[PDB]
Amino acid sequence: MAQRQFFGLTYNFYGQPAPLFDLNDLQELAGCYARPWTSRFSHLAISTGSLPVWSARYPSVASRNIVVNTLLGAHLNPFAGGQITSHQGITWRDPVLSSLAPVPAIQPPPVWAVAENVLLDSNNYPTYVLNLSSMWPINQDVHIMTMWALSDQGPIYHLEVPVDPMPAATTAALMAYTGVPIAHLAQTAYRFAGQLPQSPDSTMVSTIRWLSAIWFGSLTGRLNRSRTCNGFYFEFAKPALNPDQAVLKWNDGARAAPPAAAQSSYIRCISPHWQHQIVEVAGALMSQSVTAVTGLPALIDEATLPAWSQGVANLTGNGQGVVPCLDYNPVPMAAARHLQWRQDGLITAAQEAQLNNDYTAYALTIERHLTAMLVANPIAAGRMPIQPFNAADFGQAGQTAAAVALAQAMFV
Amino acid sequence: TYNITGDGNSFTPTSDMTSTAAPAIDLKPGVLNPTGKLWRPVGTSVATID
Repeated sequence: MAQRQFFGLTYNFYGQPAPLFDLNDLQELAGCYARPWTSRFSHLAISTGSLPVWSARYPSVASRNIVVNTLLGAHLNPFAGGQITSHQGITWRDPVLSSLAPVPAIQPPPVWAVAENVLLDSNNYPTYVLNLSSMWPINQDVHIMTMWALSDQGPIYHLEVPVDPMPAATTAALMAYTGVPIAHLAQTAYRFAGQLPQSPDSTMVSTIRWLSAIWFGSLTGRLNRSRTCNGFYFEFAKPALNPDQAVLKWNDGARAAPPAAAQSSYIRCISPHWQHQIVEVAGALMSQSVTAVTGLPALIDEATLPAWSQGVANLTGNGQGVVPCLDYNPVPMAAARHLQWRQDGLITAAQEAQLNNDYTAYALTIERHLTAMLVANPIAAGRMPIQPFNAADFGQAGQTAAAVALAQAMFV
Repeated sequence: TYNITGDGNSFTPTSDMTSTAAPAIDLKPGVLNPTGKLWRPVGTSVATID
C-alpha cells in the first residue's frame, strides 16, 4: 500500500519563465479557497454538464484541472523542498499542510523555491513520510496532477479487465446504482478513497476498474445493448447534439466473450477538445484512484513523450508494461462506434449514423473555435489558465483507429 | 545630426583636450580573475555544506 517511492511529476511551462498561472490567478486560487483537497474542484465538475464550463479565470473544467496541477506544482516546492521553503503568498498553514496560508507574519526564512520542471519524491521528505496517513488523500490528488502533466495531451487514462474471478458481491451492489451517470459514481468513489486512508481491500478497487472498462467498451462500440458485459453497458443518452450522456445501463442481450485473463490499456486524447468532455475526464479520475492501491506498469514509455518528460525516475521506460499509449481524437471515434454498430447490424446507418456525425461535427467546430479564441489571451499575456496547444494539434490523427481496434481485441 | 557645412564651428585645439579614444585595454591574465566560482550543497537542502 505505502508505495514508498510515491514520486509525483509537476507540470512544465509552455516556454514560460514562470509556472502556469499569473499572480492574480494564483491569488484567486489560494486565497478565495482554503483546503488543498479536491472538494471545491469536484463541486464544479459534478454539475451534470449543465453549467457552462466557461469563466473569466476558468475557460473549461479541464482548465481548472490544469491550474489545479500548476498550483500544486508550484506550492509544493515550498514544503517539499530540501530544507523547507514557503513564502510569497503561500506559507503553509502548519507543517501538516492544512491550508493555503498568506504568509504568516514573522515567518520569512523559508524562501520561494524557484524550480524548473521537476518531479518530486513524496516519501523522501521527512515531514511528508511521517504523516503517511494524511499523505494518503493528497497522493490521490497528486496522481491526477502527474498523469495529466506527464504529457502535452488529454489525460493518460488507465484501463483494467481482470477476467474470471469476479466478485458476486460487486455485481449485487453495482446494480443498485443503475440509472446514474459515470460522473456521480466517480465522485462517491474518490470521496471514499480519500476519506479512508487507503485500503488493501480490493472491493472498491475491482469495482472502479470494471466500471472503467464497461465505459470504455461502451464508448468504442464493443459494448452496447446487445453486446454486454453480462448486462453491463453505458448508454449514450440524447442522440441529437453531441451531449450523449453515458449512463450505466443493465440490459440482458448477450454475455460478451470472456477475454484471456488480464487486459490492460491506457488511453490518451490527442485533441484539445477533451476539455469539454466530462466523460473522458471522469475515466481518467477513476484510473487515478486505482493507482493509489496498485503499482501500475511503469508509465507510458517515452516514445510518445516530450523531451522534458523523458528519463523520469522509475516512470517512463522502454521494455515494460504498455510500451505505447493508445491515442485518439474524440470525433473520429464516434464514427468508429457507429461503424461497429452498423457492422453488427444493430442499426441502419441511414439516419442514425448520419445525424450524430453531423452533430459532432458541429460540436467540434464550436469547441475548436472557443479553445483557440480563449488560448489567444494566454498566448499574449503572462497568464495561463489553459492547456497549451497549436492549431495543428486538432488533427484527425494520433492513432485514433488503432486505439479502437486494440480496445476491441482486448474484449476478445 | 547637423549639417557639417555650416557656420559657428570652433577650431580650438587645447592641451586640456588632447585627442584620446580607447586604443587598447588591459587584458592581463592575472587581471581576468575576480574571482570565486559559484557552487551548491550537492543539490539537496541546507545540510550538505560539506
